Amino acid sequence: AKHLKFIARTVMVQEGNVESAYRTLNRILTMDGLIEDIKHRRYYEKPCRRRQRESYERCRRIYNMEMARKINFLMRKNRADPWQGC
Amino acid sequence: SNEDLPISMENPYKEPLKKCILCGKHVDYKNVQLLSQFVSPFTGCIYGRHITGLCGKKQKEITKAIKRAQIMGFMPVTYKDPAYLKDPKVCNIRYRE
Amino acid sequence: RQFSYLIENMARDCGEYAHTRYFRGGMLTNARLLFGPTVRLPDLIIFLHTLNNIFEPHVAVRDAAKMNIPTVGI
Amino acid sequence: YHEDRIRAKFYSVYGSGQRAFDLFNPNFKSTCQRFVEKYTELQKLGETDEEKLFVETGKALLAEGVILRRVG
Amino acid sequence: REVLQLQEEVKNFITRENLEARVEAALDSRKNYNWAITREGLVVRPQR
Amino acid sequence: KNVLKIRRRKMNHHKYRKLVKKT
Amino acid sequence: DPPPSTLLKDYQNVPGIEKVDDVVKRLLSLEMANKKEMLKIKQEQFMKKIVANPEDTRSLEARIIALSVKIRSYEEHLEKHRKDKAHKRYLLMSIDQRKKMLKNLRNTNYDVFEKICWGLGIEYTFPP
Amino acid sequence: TKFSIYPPIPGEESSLRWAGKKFEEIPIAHIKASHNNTQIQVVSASNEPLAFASCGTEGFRNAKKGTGIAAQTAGIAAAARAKQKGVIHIRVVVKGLGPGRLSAMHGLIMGGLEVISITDNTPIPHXGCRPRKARKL
Amino acid sequence: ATPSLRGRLARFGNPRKPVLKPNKPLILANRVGERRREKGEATCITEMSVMMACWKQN
Amino acid sequence: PRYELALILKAMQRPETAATLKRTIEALMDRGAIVRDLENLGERALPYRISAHSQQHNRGGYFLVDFYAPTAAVESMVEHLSRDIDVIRGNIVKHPLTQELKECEGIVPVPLAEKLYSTKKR
RNA sequence: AAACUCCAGUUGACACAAAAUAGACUACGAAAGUGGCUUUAACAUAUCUGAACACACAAUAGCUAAGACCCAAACUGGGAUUAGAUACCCCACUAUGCUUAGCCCUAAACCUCAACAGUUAAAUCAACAAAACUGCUCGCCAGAACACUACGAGCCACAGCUUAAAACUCAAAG
Ligand code: FES
Ligand SMILES: [K+]
Ligand SMILES: [K+]
Ligand SMILES: [K+]
Ligand SMILES: [Mg+2]
Ligand SMILES: [Mg+2]
Ligand SMILES: [Mg+2]
Ligand SMILES: [Mg+2]
Ligand SMILES: [Mg+2]
Ligand SMILES: [Mg+2]
Ligand SMILES: [Mg+2]
Ligand SMILES: [Mg+2]
Ligand SMILES: [Mg+2]
Ligand SMILES: [Mg+2]
Ligand SMILES: [Mg+2]
Ligand SMILES: [Mg+2]
Ligand SMILES: [Mg+2]
Ligand SMILES: [Mg+2]
Ligand SMILES: [Mg+2]
Ligand SMILES: [Mg+2]
Repeated sequence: AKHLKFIARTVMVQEGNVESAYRTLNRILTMDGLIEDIKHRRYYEKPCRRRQRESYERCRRIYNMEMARKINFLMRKNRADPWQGC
Repeated sequence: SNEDLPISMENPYKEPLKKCILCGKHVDYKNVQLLSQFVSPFTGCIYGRHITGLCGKKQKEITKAIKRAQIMGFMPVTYKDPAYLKDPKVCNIRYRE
Repeated sequence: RQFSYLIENMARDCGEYAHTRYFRGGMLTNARLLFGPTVRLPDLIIFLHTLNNIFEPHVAVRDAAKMNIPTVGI
Repeated sequence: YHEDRIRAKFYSVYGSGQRAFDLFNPNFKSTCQRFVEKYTELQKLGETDEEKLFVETGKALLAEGVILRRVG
Repeated sequence: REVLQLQEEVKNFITRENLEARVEAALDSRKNYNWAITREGLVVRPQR
Repeated sequence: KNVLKIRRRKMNHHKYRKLVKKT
Repeated sequence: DPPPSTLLKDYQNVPGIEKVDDVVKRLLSLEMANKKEMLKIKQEQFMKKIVANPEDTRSLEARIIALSVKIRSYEEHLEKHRKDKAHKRYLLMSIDQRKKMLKNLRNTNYDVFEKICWGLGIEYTFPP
Repeated sequence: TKFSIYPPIPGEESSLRWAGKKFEEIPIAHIKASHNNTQIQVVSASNEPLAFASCGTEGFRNAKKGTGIAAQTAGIAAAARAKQKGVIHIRVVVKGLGPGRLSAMHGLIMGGLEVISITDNTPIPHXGCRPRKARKL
Repeated sequence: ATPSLRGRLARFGNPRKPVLKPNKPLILANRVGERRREKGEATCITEMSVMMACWKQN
Repeated sequence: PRYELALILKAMQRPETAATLKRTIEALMDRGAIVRDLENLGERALPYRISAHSQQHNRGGYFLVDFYAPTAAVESMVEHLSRDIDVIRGNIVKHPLTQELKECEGIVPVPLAEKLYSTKKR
């Protein structure tokens, strides 16, 4: 309301490529957390339920980031079996 | 006895501890150019430490300085001041890909 | 499996026996059913590698002790 | 070992030289080990300071023909 | 040492005698608190 | 654990409150 | 209360502070400091008036004086903040802690226990 | 020059022009993408209404308004009325995450308008009014 | 870097209240999840609209 | 103790800006303040539109006043600034240079937490 | 469907309401609790343990009195659904959530894991859960149900809270 307009969340279209511009805008809102925040704000999330979700989302980040670290660590070993026959 | 036995030392090859880009520097709420480097250019959202790369002490200092600068009439809230859009990029985030 | 061929040759050369393959359940504790009632079990078992391919002790280490067979192991 | 302190400083000042370690040869002497050996000899003379003793060691190797390119 | 430093600084403090002169001097001057950091941790002062 | 012990107490309290209101 | 012109406990013994400019003197006085700086002076005055060794801060005497200065600060805080339940708890706990210190001092050194009660105006009361 | 996704600042001097008009003078297409309806109003750079079209004004009723095709039809209708008044280039300002958030934009392009920028203005309270209670479904 | 797990769970040596309340032990399994099928959307809705709009005119 | 007054003044001509700055410094001194320095940060566009005293402001003159005052003076000065119609926004903060930043050795690494679950074979 | 059309969209002015991002941080407080900004005051104890009742606190709901009105919302009304629908779904609106001054003293107030001091060796260890233990102290528990009940007593509580049985019944309950 008080801020200047057409500066925040504004993306310029390149060569009339509106699809790519919209995808860029949607990716900016997703990475900053605005999209997921808007969906959670539609109905009131009670504090205990918010704490239960945040705890869930944090444990998933931990597990997922550790699994991914193990996948990248072991990927080199996907090479062909060097002792074929033993 | 023998002279070739291992002796007790502290790891002489130990590398110095890593320091964040703001280690040892004063974070002032008046310094809006610095503070703008840690907010989203599109939404004004403060970046987390996994993006800024700051230590816990400087992440708190930057956060508290931004919240002070914003309400005291020094910094915008909903976007990054366009004047600071060409400052050195120090945050590990890419929007275009 | 990098040394299965070497170990199997070394055993044949000295007139002994080698087991470098997947160790099937009961080779030692159920031998009389697997091989025959009059089969003679080894008197000594030498482990050149005591770990299986999931970095856990080779099952034969436990089964050798069950059968009271002395074991040498690197 | 005591020489680890010297080895650490040498690698920091000069870094691993282009000469590649040959670990198959049991008597291989790297440029760092040559420095350690010389440094240890100059310590027997009676020098009690690291800075001067360290600098003097580098000069001796340069006279012998060793290439010591500092990181700088 | 702190008392000595303070005794020097108080000589430049604004008083009721020099208030008007110091206000005019402030209106002429500019103080900039802005500086940017780089990925190498170096301060980039503003060029203006 | 199941909530069978809570359920017995839940009905006791509900019925008691309803009784107190009635009388 | 110590006058507002009283110099801070840190600058009271620096040589030549009696000759510095008036502006410097009020910048190093209690007037320009927070409430905690004036409590350090209250503690010092009680220590010099009561304790035999004003520099021993680990004796049961010095600890009763230090706690009594805190108790008074909580009572003054609560005179303005009558619904501050956190500080009301700190006051009541501190009063109980001082009573335990006074019971121990009375049991070990009665002569000094009398000087604590007179200097600080504490009336020892036996528990119910 | 490299393309800048960042919009031109109104105060600064820019070379980017659209039919001889600066970015600050291009008319604005305000899209309200709700969960059940899409409303499109094209206004001039001085806040003069030019065209309005919603899924309701196009004849869709009840749950049929909350569809991409309905929003696309409203976009085409708004573009037609705006193009009669002289609008070619529009700055889109979309509000909400409804089904017709993108479809309304396609309709505006299918209707002959050129979109030069997209701004999202979905209202996000920074702490605000407590929303309605969660639905038990 | 993975978020820290030090002092996050309710344990005998932890004085603070638990930060996390995992419903499953935070231990890596020996499997990953199956590849999720993509939920289908109605295709050819813009072209269908263009043809049906023309039918209405003609 | 030492404070910093961040004063955003209405965009005025030099004679009125000088009177307001004198007015403000005299109010500090009347409440027992020792004013140390006055810094001009320049006139700039405000980060957002600020409505003050029934006026909408888009520009202002930023100024800083470093001073010493008793703790009780802060509340009184805040009240005085509220009634001044030439001040867009005034905030008194504890001077940032009084606080001493502790020396930092650097980032101490924290390893993966261990022994969170018993070593029994589930 | 009802409802609204004194409606909706853009723009401007505009709270005694609530506090995106930071926070992938794990801090503060005795617990309850505490995450917008500023300032003031301010976070007991130089051995430890020590109370259903003493003393001081104690989420939410609730009570008394005076105010505040964005939004939410028990109850209630309307729409829909249904065999019925005193519900789940939609709309409207109140008590209530807020401030001030007094009450009430409850929670799955549970991290169901007491305070302080130590240990990782031995028999590690029923099972599961969050590995097994030592010293010391206070509190508490001795089949299920009756029973967060009856009676007595205390209480600003009066449809309340705290303390808390027995008879009959069963051979299980857990
Ligand atoms: S690592 Fe030193 S302050 Fe960040
Ligand atoms: K906030
Ligand atoms: K209880
Ligand atoms: K619990
Ligand atoms: Mg279950
Ligand atoms: Mg019953
Ligand atoms: Mg569970
Ligand atoms: Mg109708
Ligand atoms: Mg968050
Ligand atoms: Mg105790
Ligand atoms: Mg008792
Ligand atoms: Mg309560
Ligand atoms: Mg109430
Ligand atoms: Mg409402
Ligand atoms: Mg109401
Ligand atoms: Mg709780
Ligand atoms: Mg206890
Ligand atoms: Mg109860
Ligand atoms: Mg009862
Ligand atoms: Mg009774």
